[PDB]
Amino acid sequence: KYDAIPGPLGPQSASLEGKVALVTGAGRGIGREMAMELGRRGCKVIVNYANSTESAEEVVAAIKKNGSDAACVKANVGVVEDIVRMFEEAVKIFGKLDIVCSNSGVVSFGHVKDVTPEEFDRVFTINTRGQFFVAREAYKHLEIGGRLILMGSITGQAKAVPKHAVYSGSKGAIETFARCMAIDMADKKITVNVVAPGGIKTDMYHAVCREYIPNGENLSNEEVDEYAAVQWSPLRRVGLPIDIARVVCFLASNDGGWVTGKVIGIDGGACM
Amino acid sequence: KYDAIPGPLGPQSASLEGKVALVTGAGRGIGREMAMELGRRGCKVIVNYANSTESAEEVVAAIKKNGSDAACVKANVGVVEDIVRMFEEAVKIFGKLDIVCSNSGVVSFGHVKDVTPEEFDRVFTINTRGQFFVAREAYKHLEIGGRLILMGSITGQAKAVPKHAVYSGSKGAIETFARCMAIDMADKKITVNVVAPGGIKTDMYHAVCREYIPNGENLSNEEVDEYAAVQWSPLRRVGLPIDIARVVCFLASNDGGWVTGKVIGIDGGACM
Amino acid sequence: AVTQPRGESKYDAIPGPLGPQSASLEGKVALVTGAGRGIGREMAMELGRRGCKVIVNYANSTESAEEVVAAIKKNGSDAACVKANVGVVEDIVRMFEEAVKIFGKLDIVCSNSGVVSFGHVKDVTPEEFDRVFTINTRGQFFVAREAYKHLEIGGRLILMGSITGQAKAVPKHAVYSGSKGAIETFARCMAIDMADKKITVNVVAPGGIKTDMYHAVCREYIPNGENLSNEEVDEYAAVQWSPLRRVGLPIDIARVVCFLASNDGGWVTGKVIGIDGGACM
Amino acid sequence: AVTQPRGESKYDAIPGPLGPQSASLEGKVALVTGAGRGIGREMAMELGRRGCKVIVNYANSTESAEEVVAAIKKNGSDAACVKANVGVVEDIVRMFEEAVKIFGKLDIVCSNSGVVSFGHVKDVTPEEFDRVFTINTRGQFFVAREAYKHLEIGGRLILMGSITGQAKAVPKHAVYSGSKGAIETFARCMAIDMADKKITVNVVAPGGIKTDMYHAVCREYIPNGENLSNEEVDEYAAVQWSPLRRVGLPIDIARVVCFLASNDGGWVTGKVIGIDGGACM
Ligand SMILES: NC(=O)C1=CN([C@@H]2O[C@H](COP(=O)(O)OP(=O)(O)OC[C@H]3O[C@@H](n4cnc5c(N)ncnc54)[C@H](OP(=O)(O)O)[C@@H]3O)[C@@H](O)[C@H]2O)C=CC1
Ligand SMILES: NC(=O)C1=CN([C@@H]2O[C@H](COP(=O)(O)OP(=O)(O)OC[C@H]3O[C@@H](n4cnc5c(N)ncnc54)[C@H](OP(=O)(O)O)[C@@H]3O)[C@@H](O)[C@H]2O)C=CC1
Ligand SMILES: NC(=O)C1=CN([C@@H]2O[C@H](COP(=O)(O)OP(=O)(O)OC[C@H]3O[C@@H](n4cnc5c(N)ncnc54)[C@H](OP(=O)(O)O)[C@@H]3O)[C@@H](O)[C@H]2O)C=CC1
Ligand SMILES: NC(=O)C1=CN([C@@H]2O[C@H](COP(=O)(O)OP(=O)(O)OC[C@H]3O[C@@H](n4cnc5c(N)ncnc54)[C@H](OP(=O)(O)O)[C@@H]3O)[C@@H](O)[C@H]2O)C=CC1
Ligand SMILES: O=C1CCc2cccc3c2N1CC3
Ligand SMILES: O=C1CCc2cccc3c2N1CC3
Ligand SMILES: O=C1CCc2cccc3c2N1CC3
Ligand SMILES: O=C1CCc2cccc3c2N1CC3
Repeated sequence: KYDAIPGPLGPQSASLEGKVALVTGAGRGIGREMAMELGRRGCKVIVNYANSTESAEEVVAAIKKNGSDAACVKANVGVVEDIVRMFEEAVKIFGKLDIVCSNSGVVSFGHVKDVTPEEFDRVFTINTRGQFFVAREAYKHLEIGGRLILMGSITGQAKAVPKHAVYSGSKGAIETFARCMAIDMADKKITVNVVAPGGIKTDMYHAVCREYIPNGENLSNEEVDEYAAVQWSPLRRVGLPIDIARVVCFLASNDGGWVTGKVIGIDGGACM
Repeated sequence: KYDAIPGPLGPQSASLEGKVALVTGAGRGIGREMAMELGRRGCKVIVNYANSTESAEEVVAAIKKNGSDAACVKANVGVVEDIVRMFEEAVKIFGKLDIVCSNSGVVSFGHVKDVTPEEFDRVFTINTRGQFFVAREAYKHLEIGGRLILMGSITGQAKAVPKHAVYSGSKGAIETFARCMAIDMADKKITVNVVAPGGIKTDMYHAVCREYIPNGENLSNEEVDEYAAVQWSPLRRVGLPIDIARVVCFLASNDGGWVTGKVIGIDGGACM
Repeated sequence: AVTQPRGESKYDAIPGPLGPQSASLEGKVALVTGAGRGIGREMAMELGRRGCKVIVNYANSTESAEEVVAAIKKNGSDAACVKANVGVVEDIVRMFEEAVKIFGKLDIVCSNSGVVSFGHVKDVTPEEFDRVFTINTRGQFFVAREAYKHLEIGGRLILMGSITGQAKAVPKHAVYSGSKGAIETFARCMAIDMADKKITVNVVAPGGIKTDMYHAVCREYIPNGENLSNEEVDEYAAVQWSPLRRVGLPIDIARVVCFLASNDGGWVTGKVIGIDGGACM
Repeated sequence: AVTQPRGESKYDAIPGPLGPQSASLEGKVALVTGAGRGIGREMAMELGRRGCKVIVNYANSTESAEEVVAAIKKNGSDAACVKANVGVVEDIVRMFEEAVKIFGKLDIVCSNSGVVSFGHVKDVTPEEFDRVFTINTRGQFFVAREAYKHLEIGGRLILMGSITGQAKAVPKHAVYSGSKGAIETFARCMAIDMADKKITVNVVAPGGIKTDMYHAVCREYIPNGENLSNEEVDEYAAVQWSPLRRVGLPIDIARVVCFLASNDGGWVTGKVIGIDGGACM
């Protein structure tokens, strides 16, 4: 019985046709591209957002235009009650849930000496606690054989980024969550993995990329990209949202069936 | 220029149509399935073998039957001259090389006190040195934007397998090779990664699976599979060659473009 | 080509003494959180035996904390206890202010206080998640913050992680494991910032260690271990979790902490030190 | 429910002495490969200072080896040099037999000998690969094998790795890095086997350390570093590779080796200990 092949042989194993995915914080940035790409691959997508209402509506319309159904659901991951409600709403929209991408997140910088309890809590509540409860509700609502992909960062393991303990720590915790949740969620045949991107061009990158660059405060946007391209990748280019979306789709497919409890680094070979 | 999208948006990014791949030790086991699956996804495949002539010929025929071209080439990876010859022959057969899967390998068990220089050398010459020179020749012959996938094992990082220092060490070195080669080979835009499978049902698994099981010398083949399924995976099943082939195809496609210098564990969440 | 042969420069200066004196903690002052019992208690005891004056922090175990202080004094060192709950930042701030007043300085800070929890991810409540993270992660973070502010230049900060931070086979453990996993990242990041005061920051990651905590939940780490006797539990821990065939003890951890706290640990910073007798979990 | 409260059992026995004596190496015998110079020389020197009688192995540096032996004796401990090339298994076997004849027993073995190499993967020849792997990997493996056979019950085996085993940004370094990365796996796997004689097996992973090797190739780790003066190279190493802002020294590694070799390292086995001042390479 253990000789049975799981899923189809050939390219069909990469297909996401007919699947239903939910992506947190899909109104913009990496989450937006995850939504777009899952859609291009045949998924109906639930676009979650907390603040970016108009942007979320635009993503939903873009997904439909590409040939897949989509809908948006407002929910703040810092509020568990919101997460619970979002999932209940989500399953009524398309009738089921096959894939959940926990992507929502915020960044923070500051020397450990200057960190306040309020800032620590702000970051942990969204990045760690928020992902945990999105994971909890995903387990309850996911189809047998489903998928849960959490959002980490190269910072979980990075050794040279100063004034970054809070954000880095909020992300490192996700790697442990993946290993432990992969055990529990396997009782519904759900795989649990964490993607760990390097710097990726989004609103977050624009806001804080210079903080990762010694003496980079006065660099132009052009110099910033040149630095990210040369310093963080032997491939000599900047990371883009699609670079992450592609890996998420692999994990979400039958091709990622034997990949569970893992951290997948997607940083172009960066050393940080 | 840093805003340019690398490759196609959508499912086409997972396509291997028109690519040419070379797989070492493709006459049987994991290498055979890699060759078969790469062929199913559109690759013309060079089926390398060292001893399994008839099996290699069967794989080539099956690939052609499935709709793709293939050819087998003999080469013992323990002889660098053989590796050099194989790559020269490969490019003559198909004109180019896009993907190289360094798969060939041998297993070994023995308490450290009993390991002989001959056994150590036998294992390292094939598993470590062999992979290193297959990688060197791959770099020389690969198309710009090519792919190199090396074969590691859960043993590179495993913490409870006794009498296994030689084999485990030969595989652990591969993880470092992936990180270092990713830097060098990036000058030709080639990504370099290592897949690390847990136990997979093959001839190798049949020969030594019991060695990974305390007091498993007398277990029936049925009990061995049951042990592997329950002990090594929360998903409760045994790993199969297709589980690995699928991940190799992902890495070999445009979807794996930003994944370089990484170790991808494919063990169903095993703890060993 | 730069042909000049190697030369002794300013970077050739030896940090600290050569020989066994490099392992000495004589004259140092250490603060250990949750030192009234368990691993924290042994850290305090051993640090005391090696010459440190110790600040024994406790949150509830008042009597045990007084016992530890008395034992350290009896052994030949000075000690004092300070009550503070790490789930309250104001308590941590006050603890450190009182601490430096006691002996005049702080050389070593061992962030040890913690709580354990088990539960399938599906059953975890926000209150339980918060209970664990507030003590194990947030608590250690602010103990670290205050430690940085009060520590002598060249000081030492040792955080308490666990084998669970990296463990792959413990079911129903994501909350506790995640709270400890975050500590490994903190060690790497804090080692950078705190180096501006020449302070090293590392995290010790113990496997199972015989304490009140181990007593309470060791069976949770053992498949079908609910009905195992205390003796059977120890035998299991000894054989299953260590090729060395014995159970981990508080002294096993305290010894490594003393190494990191000494001059011998000067070049070890931003690291995770596993102390589990070679366990695979 | 098992209601019997925690009590002492056979597994509660304290391994070794409580207090500072646990760090003592007094009366121990240690063997260090490649101890005529560099890191190996300092391991031998420091081990000697802490009370060990030392077997100083060398392959070529005869005079240097003799100087180390004389210095250890002058410092108060006995020592003797033994010539053996780790690329020849027969030499290794002979070296261990001679070592036990000299001092009667062997408590600690430090596998330190190594060579470095640089080259883009495209240019690496089988001879170069074999040259590096025969000494750094195969050599260390057979030194470990013989060490297991001759070491005292409760002994110590410390292998020499490098930050390169895990490094992510050093170009043209696959061969050397790989030869060192294999050592980390060896530590995990040998810790299991060797535990049958209560021997702990660990690997130390240094960052750049000022020695003849560092002097020879440090510029290779520095982009556009070919024309930097010796002073400039040290300044770069100090600032780029450590938040602590100084260069790593042989004594930095020797101290950690002494800790691992002592009773304090008793519960530390199958581990990789990074000693690089918090470097990111
Ligand atoms: N960009 C980079 O370089 C990297 C990013 N990451 C991680 O990837 C994820 C996305 O990053 P990126 O796209 O750059 O981020 P942006 O800052 O561009 O936006 C991120 C998303 O997080 C959402 N979000 C924030 N708070 C909440 C909340 N309370 N509830 C629900 N959703 C929320 C935002 O939605 P809204 O508009 O509605 O507020 C937005 O959709 C994050 O978790 C980030 O930490 C990891 C590595 C690198
Ligand atoms: N099965 C498992 O559980 C796991 C396997 N792996 C690794 O995956 C790879 C394949 O494993 P698996 O299929 O199980 O192995 P098998 O033993 O079934 O077959 C292995 C392959 O290695 C080839 N090979 C052996 N020696 C040479 C040589 N000198 N030159 C060229 N090719 C050679 C063999 O070809 P030929 O017949 O022609 O000699 C064969 O094709 C190996 O590297 C293995 O270590 C890693 C983790 C787990
Ligand atoms: N035992 C084991 O096997 C392992 C333990 N660890 C970690 O080591 C540390 C100590 O474990 P162990 O000694 O076994 O634990 P115990 O349960 O025996 O007691 C731990 C200590 O934590 C203290 N503490 C708890 N909450 C607080 C608080 N809010 N404020 C201040 N102090 C507090 C307790 O003091 P009080 O009585 O005053 O409340 C007690 O002194 C923990 O962080 C634990 O997670 C890691 C790996 C293994
Ligand atoms: N210096 C650094 O920055 C770092 C060094 N390391 C590792 O630490 C170890 C020592 O480095 P370092 O002291 O700088 O090296 P050096 O080049 O200064 O000398 C190293 C030692 O290796 C010995 N050796 C070389 N070949 C053999 C052989 N075939 N048989 C026996 N002994 C041999 C040499 O002895 P002889 O003179 O007799 O030939 C010498 O004693 C090496 O394994 C190295 O890879 C790791 C990280 C960093
Ligand atoms: O999480 C990371 C990791 C690395 C990195 C480099 C540049 C800019 C940004 C990042 N982020 C968020 C924004
Ligand atoms: O390399 C590994 C890892 C794990 C494992 C489990 C069972 C059988 C076999 C393995 N192998 C080879 C054969
Ligand atoms: O944190 C850990 C890791 C391993 C372990 C094994 C047994 C008992 C206990 C543990 N703990 C806490 C109590
Ligand atoms: O092995 C390593 C790692 C790092 C490093 C930095 C500088 C100089 C040298 C090293 N070596 C050998 C010589």
